[PDB]
Parts: sequence; structure tokens; C-alpha cells
Amino acid sequence: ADEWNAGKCISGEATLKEVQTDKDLGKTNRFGFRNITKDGDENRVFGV
Amino acid sequence: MREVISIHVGQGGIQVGNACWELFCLEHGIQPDGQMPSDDAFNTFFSETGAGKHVPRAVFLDLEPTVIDEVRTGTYRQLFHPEQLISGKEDAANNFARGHYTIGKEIVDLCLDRIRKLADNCTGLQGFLVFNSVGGGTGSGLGSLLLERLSVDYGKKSKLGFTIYPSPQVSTAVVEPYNSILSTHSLLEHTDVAVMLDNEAIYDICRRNLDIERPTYTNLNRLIAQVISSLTASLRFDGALNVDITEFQTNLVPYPRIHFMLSSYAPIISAEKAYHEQLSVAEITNSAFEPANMMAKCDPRHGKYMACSMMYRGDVVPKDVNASIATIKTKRTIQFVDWCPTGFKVGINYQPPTVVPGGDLAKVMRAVCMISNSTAIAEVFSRLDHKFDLMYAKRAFVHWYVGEGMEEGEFSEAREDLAALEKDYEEVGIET
Amino acid sequence: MREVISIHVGQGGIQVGNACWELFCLEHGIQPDGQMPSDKTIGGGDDAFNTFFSETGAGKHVPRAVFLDLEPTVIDEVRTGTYRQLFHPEQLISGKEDAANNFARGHYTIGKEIVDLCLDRIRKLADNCTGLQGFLVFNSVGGGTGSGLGSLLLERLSVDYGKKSKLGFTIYPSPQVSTAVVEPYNSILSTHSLLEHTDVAVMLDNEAIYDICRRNLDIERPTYTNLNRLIAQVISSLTASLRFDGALNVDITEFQTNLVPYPRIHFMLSSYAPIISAEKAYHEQLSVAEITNSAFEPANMMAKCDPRHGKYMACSMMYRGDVVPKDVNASIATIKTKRTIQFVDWCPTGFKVGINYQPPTVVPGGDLAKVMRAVCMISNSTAIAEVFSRLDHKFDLMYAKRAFVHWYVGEGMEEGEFSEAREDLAALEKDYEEVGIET
Amino acid sequence: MREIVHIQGGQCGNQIGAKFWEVISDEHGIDPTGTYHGDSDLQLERINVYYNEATGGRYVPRAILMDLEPGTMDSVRAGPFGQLFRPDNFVFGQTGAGNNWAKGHYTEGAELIDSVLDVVRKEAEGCDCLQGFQITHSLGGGTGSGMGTLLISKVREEYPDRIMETFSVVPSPKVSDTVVEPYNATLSVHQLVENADECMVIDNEALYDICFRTLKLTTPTYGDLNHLVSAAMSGVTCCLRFPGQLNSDLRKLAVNLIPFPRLHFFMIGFAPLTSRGSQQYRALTVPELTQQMFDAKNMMCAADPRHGRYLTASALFRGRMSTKEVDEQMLNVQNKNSSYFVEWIPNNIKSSICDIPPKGLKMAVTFVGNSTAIQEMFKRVAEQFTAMFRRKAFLHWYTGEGMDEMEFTEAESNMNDLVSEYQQYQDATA
Ligand SMILES: Nc1nc2c(ncn2[C@@H]2O[C@H](COP(=O)(O)OP(=O)(O)OP(=O)(O)O)[C@@H](O)[C@H]2O)c(=O)[nH]1
Ligand SMILES: Nc1nc2c(ncn2[C@@H]2O[C@H](COP(=O)(O)OP(=O)(O)OP(=O)(O)O)[C@@H](O)[C@H]2O)c(=O)[nH]1
Ligand SMILES: Nc1nc2c(ncn2[C@@H]2O[C@H](COP(=O)(O)OP(=O)(O)O)[C@@H](O)[C@H]2O)c(=O)[nH]1
Ligand SMILES: [Mg+2]
Ligand SMILES: [Mg+2]
Repeated sequence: ADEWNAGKCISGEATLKEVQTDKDLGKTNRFGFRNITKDGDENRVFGV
Repeated sequence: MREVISIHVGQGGIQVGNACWELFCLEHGIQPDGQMPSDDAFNTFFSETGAGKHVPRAVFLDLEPTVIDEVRTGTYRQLFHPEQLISGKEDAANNFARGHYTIGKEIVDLCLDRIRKLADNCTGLQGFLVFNSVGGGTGSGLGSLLLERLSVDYGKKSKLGFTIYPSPQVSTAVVEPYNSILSTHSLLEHTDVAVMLDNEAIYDICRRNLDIERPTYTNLNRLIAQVISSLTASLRFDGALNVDITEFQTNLVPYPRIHFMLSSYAPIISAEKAYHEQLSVAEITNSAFEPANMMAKCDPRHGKYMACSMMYRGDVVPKDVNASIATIKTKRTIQFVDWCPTGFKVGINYQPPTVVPGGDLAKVMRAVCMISNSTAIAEVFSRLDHKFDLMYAKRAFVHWYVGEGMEEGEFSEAREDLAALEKDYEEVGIET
Repeated sequence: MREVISIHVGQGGIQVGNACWELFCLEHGIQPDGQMPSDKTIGGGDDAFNTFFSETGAGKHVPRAVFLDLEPTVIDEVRTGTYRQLFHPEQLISGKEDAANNFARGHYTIGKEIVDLCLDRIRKLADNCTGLQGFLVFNSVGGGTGSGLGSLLLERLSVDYGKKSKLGFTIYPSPQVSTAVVEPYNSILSTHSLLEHTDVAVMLDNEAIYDICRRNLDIERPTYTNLNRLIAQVISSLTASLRFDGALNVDITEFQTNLVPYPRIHFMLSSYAPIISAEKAYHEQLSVAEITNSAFEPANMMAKCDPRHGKYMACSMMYRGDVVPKDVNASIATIKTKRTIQFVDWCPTGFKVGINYQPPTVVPGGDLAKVMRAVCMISNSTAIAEVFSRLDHKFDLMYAKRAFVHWYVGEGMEEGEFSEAREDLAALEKDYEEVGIET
Repeated sequence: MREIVHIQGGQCGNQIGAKFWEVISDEHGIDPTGTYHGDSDLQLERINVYYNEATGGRYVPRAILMDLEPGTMDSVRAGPFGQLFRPDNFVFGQTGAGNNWAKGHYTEGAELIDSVLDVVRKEAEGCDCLQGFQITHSLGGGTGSGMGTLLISKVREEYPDRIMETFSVVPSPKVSDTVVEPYNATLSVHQLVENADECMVIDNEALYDICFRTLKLTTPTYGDLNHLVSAAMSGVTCCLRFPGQLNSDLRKLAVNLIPFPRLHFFMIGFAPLTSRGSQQYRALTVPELTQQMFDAKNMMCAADPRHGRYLTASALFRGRMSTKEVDEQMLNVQNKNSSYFVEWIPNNIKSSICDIPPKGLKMAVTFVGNSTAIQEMFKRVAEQFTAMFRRKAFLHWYTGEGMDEMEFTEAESNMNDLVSEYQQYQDATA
């Protein structure tokens, strides 16, 4: 006269906050380009 | 009274058709189940079943089932006709011979039967729209076979193909030059209008304007769908200067050989920072001709233009359009061929584009969609020819095509046709 | 209203009767003591049991069967067994001295003082019956009392009732494996007797069942009980149509009008499927197509006969369970498309199908597993003449020098019988080989 | 539809399959009794790919176990997830081959293979639309190395159109546990190259190196190696069983990976792999996964990928990730290492995306590559074979069962021709 790792370490623990998909797919989190609209005026076509 | 029939085949065809079809139903107010909650423009894309819901005038085909399967299990299950969704058993697997001579002939009969039972209902058939990714086996083979069969079955009816070509350096498969050239040979003498829709250009667009560092296929297909709706709005919405699909083969084709063109859209812009500016007609139409805004990797600065057809939708005014065209003509960086003194066809519709909830785009009064045919398109044909020749020098991958019914020399005449086509572009481009 | 009378004569007959009556008792839910465990009341609008059991009026039921044997061993054993309260005591006819494997003892010396009692009991049983359909008879041929007494009873009922149908689930000897040495003699004699008295005969030799048990149940040490259970399952699957629902109900009358083209040709060999233990059952498909295909394969025949050496004339297939007629006829069409089974030219259509809605019952302590679908097939074939030819060979080779003849002669049997038995067996095989020719 | 049937032989293939089926059952949420207790609807959508239905509602794998000794299967039946296998499917001999290729391919093989051929024929005809066969075996053992390839030949003679995929554990000269492995390895590869559509080589020494250097746990075991190679097995067909952006089945991979008919030997890899203590420091990003993928030590074979030039390669991504970043990353990888990619076939990398990541993992990558670097395995195997054959050592054992030296000379000539023709393209330029 071998911990929990016995070949099962390929996927273990991994709380869900890791599990959500990346940080953005097909959307921009930049404050200068963020898609979300202004709060007060949700819908009125904004051009001229 | 005016109807158009839509064909989708291949992975890319099905994926882009899905995106087009939520956009159309949201535009016309049809719920996903097909019912209408609360005039008759939808006749172009839908047909009333007699009482209640409306059925889209489309057909989906694929040899590999899973995409049609997820469509049939998705939310739009109640919309499409269950036996309008033709599914095979095994995928052609990037092999054009498999999709053209081995398995596709066993499904082409069912597809033509469905075409008959769709066209019999229609009374004022305008034409055919077809979607298929060229760089795929089943898409290429089935598109070739279907266009060939429909040409003899109908004859002079107008057909438009929205082909997605491989990008200059970014591509998915490793043998797609082969089936792409073969499909070019097939559709060159069978299609009236062919639109270039490579992926990398749209990647660049969504990177530059929307600032999307990591887009997926959904955004690409949404822009493609927006282009389709912009093109088609002229038949379903009243406007000052209407244009029909049949008035494309009579405005955009100087010679029967030259019928490949590329698209552009404006404005494709985000939902917070477009919002400081007026989006005036002059600036939107300048963005339209901005070379980096082309949806294909071809430099319009490298060649002359033959013809440009632009459709405006919104509160645009013909005087402003004319003022913009005068500016474009005066600008020196854009030059036209001598034998085309005027080359701008313009249509105006008062129906502004609709916005899909949760999408990238925003909603504005004005939009323009532009279709250009120009001498510079031959660069992509030359690069594909070069890539083909590099692997054809040592007959790589040829044996698997030979073992599926292809004759050895079938690549030769495709090569000769491509050389003749690029020579024809060169001959057209010269000055008198 | 509809009833069948059962006769079990000989040791093999009794040992098959035990298993078949156990199976019937379990299937109808009657306890071994004979009392129905109540909970079948509420005006009970169905006499599912009159085919085999008749009420005493309050509680117990009695079978419509008679047991005959000359040795009191098995009869007394049954009388003292777990079913002592079930059978009617004096319908257990027991003899005094065994027939000693001799046809003459059972047909010419000792059978007279027993056949009178047996006929009297059969009369008394039939009087209470009101809608008799026919007789089933179980016997072994290679035994003295079996062959002789069965022959005499067949002759007597043939004149007492006449047109009433009778079916014989006889046990003929296997080709090589067998018990006695004198069995060809009394076998030829008994087939002589039954040819012009039995409407339908079924081949039930032992070695085929042995090999079936070896191949399917993977049991290397089988005994007579397993064979008896298989035969009982066959009988129940055949007769369930009279007492259970079905989309195509088939009476016993649909045998002597559908499986027997000519009066002389009424010998058939049966088959049964599926045959799977409890271990391999849950890992299998057990579809209608598979159980139908497995039924026609040669190695599943109840009898040592190779069907590929002969043609087919008439096949009756009964399904029980959740079977679907669409699947039934699809499987039949596939069989017809398949080549290695060929039918006779003058019989273009040759299948009679019946459907029954009661799935087979499972016996505790048994070998078979509980399944939701099963099929029983009865086939008429011209290849059956092989067993008769080989039996004739085994007969005449040792008859050439007159062995064991004195044992029959001194008991009162005329020597001339063997010659005429040889004659009509030759005539029968001639008829079989004549029918097989093409038209 | 387009499902495939699994058949395994030899103790090595049996041990591989025992873990592979366990991994697949865990992925599809099936308990040892064959009853579905999964959670997601996608878990049951394409169960027909590997499983068959039985009465009562249970599932059974369509796998056939075939061998000459009853001990190995008698052991695997007693293990967990051993009840799934069909008892009829087990076929075994009585004597065994004793690591003799002649015994396993000429004397006992011809007599025994009829039953397993009948069983596989029934299984294949049962399927509505067959896709192909997948087989696991080791070339170092006599019985597997011989009877497996004989069965390959027989199945070729019956289904010329289907695709066959083989997972071969080839013997490496460093960690050698058999003294006669060159002989049976060469005799196997002779028939294997002619018939198999796809063969993929695994090396025990490479597995040991991965387990020690990347995983960094003290006691590697055959169970761990089997689990790793089983994950490699599953990743290949995850896309056939789950939806994705660009679905690509085995035939699509065959089209995009094989330029010439005889060059169908592959080298594989799986990402990501990290130690237990470093699980929370790492960040799951496509750059990290591709850097680990194209790493040399991540490979499943001791052959150095930087010793030659890649003819082509493909990657199967699993998870929900953007396509553009994958494409640009692949382009960057092909650009920065242009010297190690053959130049006359542009854009020699295929990528496919599947939307379902493995059990409990964010994102996974399976890499397959056809490269000239595999030639060293064959070269050193041939050196060992010719050294042992020059003195005719251990030769009478093979010659005493109908085999003669003509077969060995032909096999050596064929194998040398293979390696020469395979390196012929290494220095080829346009
Ligand atoms: N723009 C765009 N291109 C796509 C899409 N899907 C596939 N493609 C293109 O199609 C090429 C490969 O062909 P696929 O469409 O994936 O498959 P296919 O056309 O059905 O032909 P098979 O591979 O035989 O099934 C890829 O290189 C992509 O560039 C899509 O949704 N949008
Ligand atoms: N399959 C099967 N055959 C049996 C069974 N019992 C007896 N036999 C057959 O009976 C034949 C011999 O006749 P027995 O039944 O023993 O005796 P018997 O028919 O009463 O005639 P005797 O001997 O004169 O009393 C044997 O060859 C067996 O084939 C049985 O339980 N199962
Ligand atoms: N990965 C792995 N390889 C194994 C295992 N058992 C044996 N092997 C390999 O099998 C090779 C020996 O082959 P052998 O057992 O003689 O094959 P057989 O003759 O068909 O049984 C060795 O080189 C081992 O690397 C296992 O459990 N896992
Ligand atoms: Mg596809
Ligand atoms: Mg007796």
C-alpha cells in the first residue's frame, strides 16, 4: 500500500451560470450600439 | 390574381425559406397557425382554403430528413401542408452525381406532381422563385434537375434563382468548387435571373453596421428575406411606379447569356444609433452604391456597370430620387458602359418595410433595394475556375464522381463553358 | 350450447389429458378443487365453459371427458392426485390387466368387457349435451391397449353416431428413437382401423418436440411433461374459437370441409409458434411477420417430416391475440412470393385463416413466456408419405421371417390381417404419390 | 433513419464496445434495464440510429458480439449496462486462436463465421434504410486481427454500396505486450486497406501520454482509455443524431476526407481536456478549443502531425456557438501554418456544427485528419516485420495451417507500395 476524477472529469460540476450560451449571439452589448430601444417611447417610427 | 411559386431545396434553401416565411406572415398579419385575426394582397403568396386559414404557396424538398423534421415539429407545423414537405431517406453527401442521377430522379417525379397540383390552382402565374445552396450536393443536383424539367414542362415562364456561392477564402466543404461549376453549367442555359449571395459579404455587412462580432445563420437569412420582401412588395402594394417580375427579363438582360446580378440593401442599421440622423434619400442611396455594401465579394470599381434597378419603399419622392440619380451620374468613381446612356430603372412603393420582433434591424420610413448587373462579376468565375483547375490537375476526388455514373469528360465541357462565359463578359466590356 | 366430447385412451392419452385439462382449468379460472372462486357473477351472461365444463348446478364444474386404460396405475394415481375432486369418479374407467403391448389382447380378448361400459358412459354424457360438435381422441399407437381399444371405440362410435366428426391427436412412433420393438405391427393395424373411421388425424411424434425444446427453450433434460404442455397449448389454441370472440370465427366443421380434398387423404402435421422462454422474450420483436415466417420453416414441424420433399395442399392458420388481418394477409402474400414453399397446381388458393381475441394463457412453473400474439398452423402435405414408407419398411423387413407372430396368433388373431394391412398401406401411398403429379 | 449496426470482436473490441454503449446510454438517458427515463424531447427523436425496439417498450442495442473465447463476454455480461445486449447476438467459439492469425482467419474462422454472418444479415435486412457498419478491433491480436478482416471481406462481397468505419488499435513498438504483433498487423492491414472505406488508428502509448500530461492523474487505467476513445466514437455521429447548422453524416465525411481510394487511414482527437484542478481557470472559447485541437500532444496517435503535411482535416463542433468566429478561426489556423498544409488543395478543412453539446459540457470538438504523418507507424511496423522475417523466426506456426511465405512476401510488398505511394504526395507540388 484517485479522486472524483476517474474519466468523468470531461464534464463535471459546472454551475449553470457557465452553462448559459456565451455572452451574446447575434446581438451587441456595446453601449454605443445596443439594440434595445429608449424606455419611454417604445413604438413610433423614428426618422424624419 | 398575381401569384408566384417558391421552391426550396437543400440545407441553405430550407433555412433561408424559413426566414422568408416568418417575415411574410408577420408582414401580412397571418398568425403562425395560419388564421387571420382581423385588401387581398396575400393572394400573391397565400391561397385561401375556403374557410379560415391560408396555406403558403411554397414547396420544400430535401433528401436528408432532419431539417424538414424540425420544421414539422416547430411552431409553424400548422402552417405548411404536410405532404408539400418532400423528404427522402439519405442525403446526397456533397456528391452532385448522387443528387442528379442516383437518388434525385426518384423524387423529381413527386416534386413535379406537386408543381402541377400547385400551378393548377393559380390563374395568373407570374413566375418561379427558387432557393438552393450551390456548394452542396443535394441542393446542386436537385436544383439542376428541377430547373431542367420545369423548363421543358412550362417553357417561357420566368424563373429566378437565389444562389449562394462559396466565398473567396471562407468555405465549409472541400469539394464544393466541383459541384458549383457543374451547377453553373446546368443553370446557365436554364435560369432567367441568377442572384449572387455569398456568405462572407453579409458577414462583413453585419460586422460593420450592426456591430455583430458573432452572428449566426439566422441574421444572414433575415437580411436575405428582407431583400426578397423588398423586391416582391411591388406586386402586393400600391405605389406610384410599380414594377412586375416579368419586367426584369425586359429591363436587366442585355444579352441572353448575361443574367447574373448582385444585390444591395439600405439601410441595414441598428436600433439605437441610427436614431440621431435623418436617413435622407441622398445618404441612403449613397450607402446603396457604396462598394463595401455589396452582398457579393466583387469590386464594382474593377468594372463597368451594365444596368441598375432600384426599388424604394416608404415616403420617398420621385423628385428626390431624380436628384440622387443626377448626383450618382455626376460622380466620377462610378462609370457606365457607352452603349447604355441611361441604365437606371427605379420603382417607388409607399409601403415601408416591416420589422421582425427580436431582430437586429429597426423600423424607418425609407428603404432601398438595388439589383446591379456589371462587368466585374467575372472575377468570381475566374477564381472558381482557378481553384477547380488546381485540384483537377491531378484528378483528385474525380473517382468518386466517376463511380456514381459520371462520364470522365463531363468536367471538360463545363470548363469550356466557363471559359466561353468569361470571354463573353470580356467582349461585352470593351469600348467601341 | 356448443360442446366437444374428449376421449383419452392409453397411457400417453392419459398423460396428455392431465396437461390439457390443467391448461383448460387455468384458462377458465376454475380452481383445481373444482369451485369457481365466486367473482364471476352479476348475471354472468356468457357460458365460456360449456365447451369443456358443465356446471353441477351450484359451484363446481365437471369435464366432458372420459379416461380409459387397462392398467389401474395411472388411473388410481390421478384419483389420488391433486385433482381428486375434479373428475367424476366412475368416468375414470380402469381395467384390470395390461394389454402387454399386444394389439390382439386389446382388440380380441379383453376389450369387450370394457367397451360396453365406455359406450354406455359416452351415451350418458351425450344425452346431457344438447349441441354436440364432435369428438377429440388422444391415444398412442405403439401401445397395445392404445391401438386396440382406440380402434374398437372408433369402430363402435362410427356406427353409433356416424356423421358426427371425430379428430385424432394420435402419437405415432419416431423414426429411430422409440421405446418398443413390436410397435410397427400394432401401428400398421391401428392405421388400418383409423383410415376409414377418423375424419382428421394429426401427427404428434416425440423426437421433433424434443428437438424443438432443445433449440428454443435451451432445455437439455426434457421429460414427457413439457411435450404434454406443448400439445395442450396446441389443442387450446385450436379450440379457443368456439368459446372466445374473433373477427373470423372458425368452427371445427372448418376442417373436414377445408383441409381434406379427398376422403382418403386426411392426415396432417401441425406446428406452433412462438416458442420462447422468459429470458429471451423481452429482447425480441415477436411481430406477426416473424411468427408467421417461423411457423413455416421445416424445423418447427411437430412431426419428423421435411415439407420441401413434398407439396402443399391446404393450410389452416389460427391467430390469437391482438393480431391485425392486414398484417395477416400481408404475411401470407409474402409467404406466397417466397419460393421454397410450393403448392399443388390444382389448388391456387390454399389458406384458411381464423382470428381469436383471447391471448394465450401462461401456466405457472411452465417453460413458455407470456406473449401477446401466437399462431397455430395445421398443414396438409404430400411429403407425409415418407413416414408411412419407413414404417412399412420397418414392418416388412422383420415380417419376412415371421417374428413375434405366435404372440398374436395364439391370442385369437387371424394371420391374414397383416397382408391386407400391407395392401391398403400400399394403396394409400400409391394414392399420395398419384395426387402429387401435375395436371 | 439511415442507421448503422454495431459488431465487435476480440477482447480489445469488446472492452471498447462495453464503454461505448455505456456512454451512449448515458447520453440518451437509458437505465441498464433499457427503459427510457430521459428529460429532453431531443433525447428520443433519433433513438433508432443505434437502438431497436422490443415488445413491452424496451430498447436493445443492435450490436453483435463475436469471439473465440467465452471468458471475455462472460465478464462483460456481469458488468453494468451489460443487460442491454441481446443474448442471441453472442457468438463464441470453443478453442480460441491464441494470437495466431492463421488460426483466426483460416482454420477456425471459416467454420465459425457462418452463424455471425447470418445474424448480421438478419440485422441488416431488418433495418429500413441501412447507412453502414461500425467495427472496433485491435490489429495486435490474432483472433480479432484475422476474423474481423475476414468478416470485412465477406460484408464487402454482400453490400458493395454501404460504408464501413473501423476503429483499429494498432500496436506501437514502445509499449508492446505481444511478441508476434508485426506479423498479424501486416497480414491484417493487407486486407484492411483494400476493403475498408474508413479506418482510424488508435495508439495506447499516445493515450497514456494524453492521460498523464494533459489529464494529470496518477493512475491511468484501461477504463479511462476506453472512456476517452468512447467519447471519440460518439462525437463522430453526434451530428447524425442531433440537429445542427451544417449536418454532415458519415458519407459526407467520407466525401470531404478521402481524395484517393487507398488513402483512408485517419488520426483523431477530442477537445477539451483539462485536469481536475484546472477546470475553473479555463475559459470555454472557440480559440481555446481550436488551439487544443490542433495541438500535437492532443492527438490520438504517437505520429507527429508536424512531421508531415495535412492532406485534409475536419472538425465537428458541438454546442451553440457563432459560425462566423469558427470560420475566421479556421482561416487563421490555415494561414499561420501554411507550410504544414499541402498547397495544391486549397481550403482543406471542413467544419460542421451541431446544436447539442455533450452531457454536462458547454462545448466540444471532435477532430479527424488525413495527413502524411501516419507513414512512420507503417514504416516502423514494416521494419519490425522484416527483421523478424529475415530469420524466419516464429514462422512455422503460421506455415503449419495452410499458410505459405508467398502470402507474407505479397503482404510486405503491398505494404511497402502503400507507404511509398502515400509519401509520394508529401513532396508533391503544383
Ligand atoms: N447563406 C446561407 N448559406 C448556407 C446555409 N446553409 C448552408 N449554406 C451553404 O451551403 C453550403 C453547403 O451546402 P448545404 O446547404 O449545407 O447542404 P445542401 O445544400 O443541402 O447539400 P448537402 O450537403 O448534400 O445536404 C455551405 O458551404 C454553406 O455556405 C444557410 O442557411 N444560409
Ligand atoms: N410424447 C409422449 N408420448 C408418450 C407419453 N406416454 C406414453 N407415450 C407413448 O406411448 C408409447 C408406448 O405406449 P404406452 O403409452 O407406454 O402404453 P399404452 O399406449 O397404454 O399401451 P400398453 O403398453 O399396452 O398399456 C411410447 O412409444 C410413447 O411414445 C407421454 O407422456 N408423452
Ligand atoms: N484500449 C484498450 N486496449 C486494449 C484493452 N484490452 C486489450 N487491449 C489491446 O489489445 C492488444 C492485444 O490484442 P489481443 O488482446 O491479443 O487481441 P485479440 O487476440 O483479438 O484478443 C494490446 O496491444 C492492447 O493494447 C482495453 O481494455 N482497452
Ligand atoms: Mg443537407
Ligand atoms: Mg399401459
